[PDB]
Amino acid sequence: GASAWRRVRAWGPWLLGLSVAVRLAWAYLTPHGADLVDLHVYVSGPATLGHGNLYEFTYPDKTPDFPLPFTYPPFAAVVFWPLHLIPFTLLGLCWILGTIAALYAVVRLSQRLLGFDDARAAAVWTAVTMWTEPVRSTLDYGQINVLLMLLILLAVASSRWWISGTLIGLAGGVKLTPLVSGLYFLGARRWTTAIWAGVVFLLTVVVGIAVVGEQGRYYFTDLLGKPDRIGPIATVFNQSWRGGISRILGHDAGSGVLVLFAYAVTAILAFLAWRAVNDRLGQICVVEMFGLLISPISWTHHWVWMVPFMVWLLHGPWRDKVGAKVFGCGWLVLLLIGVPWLLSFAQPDIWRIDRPWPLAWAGLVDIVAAIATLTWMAVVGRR
Repeated sequence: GASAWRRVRAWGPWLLGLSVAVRLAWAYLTPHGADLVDLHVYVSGPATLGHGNLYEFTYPDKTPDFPLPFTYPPFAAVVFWPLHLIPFTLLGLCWILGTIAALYAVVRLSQRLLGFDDARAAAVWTAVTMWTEPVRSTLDYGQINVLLMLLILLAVASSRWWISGTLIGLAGGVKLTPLVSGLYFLGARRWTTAIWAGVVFLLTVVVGIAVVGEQGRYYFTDLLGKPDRIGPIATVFNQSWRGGISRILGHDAGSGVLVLFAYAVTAILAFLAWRAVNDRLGQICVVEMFGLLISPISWTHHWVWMVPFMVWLLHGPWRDKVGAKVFGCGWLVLLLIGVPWLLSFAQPDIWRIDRPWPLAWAGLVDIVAAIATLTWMAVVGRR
């Protein structure tokens, strides 16, 4: 029914408005709705700046069970030192509004990348995907994942080498996970932009050493970005290969042979999927789908890159293939409902790795969905 599709498109602004009102009401009416454990970490990290206790910092106020640390790169603390100058509520409401606006802007950028501009459809997409498990997880925790997605797609949209390079470098300096997006630029043969993005990431490392130095150092040696310190590896929310393999195993294999084989097979699948795509949005979406699978820690709130992927599926060049619609609706039903969020209740505690067949196998849900999408893209491209 394309008529109903047009009717709902016309009802965009007054559906995104409803979604934003509902989200804002929930956050500031329910206890722990505006808890913002990761925004409070970002605010209390730099708040201790200049006192030699920034990475030894722990934040158990909001989750006594698990003390939230400041695992971000020191450049993130440099960037968040201004947040120390803003009252907590004036920053919480600002951050929620910023994440919402970043979601709308990234949807608009995805539409522009696909070759069409549609403010109403962008509002509808923002409202519908606002409640996808990754987006609601980011909003709940205050984690900056929509903002970095916006920065990365802004870099992709801008053909100018310096703009894209600087955006990618700064965004990757704030968090190391989005650095995998740079690989897309390697695939796009944008060698100069990739070089500049790497240079900016190194200059962000230098800034972090300068400002947050003498307290946060050796961030790559003796630490290796160890997944354990960031958080539990086996918890179902950790939807990377490592999380699901640990669930089905009962013990974190980590760099084990069996995890390495999975890493290699997903590497080949993602490379074939990218080889099966030709448009910027699809290429970046495949690259980030692979990044979410290879990173040692990829919580649900990291999987906000799926939203541009669904936009590509339902509007990109493959808006007619039977498989394209099938997998777009599959991703929508999976994320909107959220299997990992539902399964997280079954496990005794976030630190329990042993699982029976149901709670372990169902823990491979998002991994299996991503691998199925990658294999489908590879086979359809090869054919």
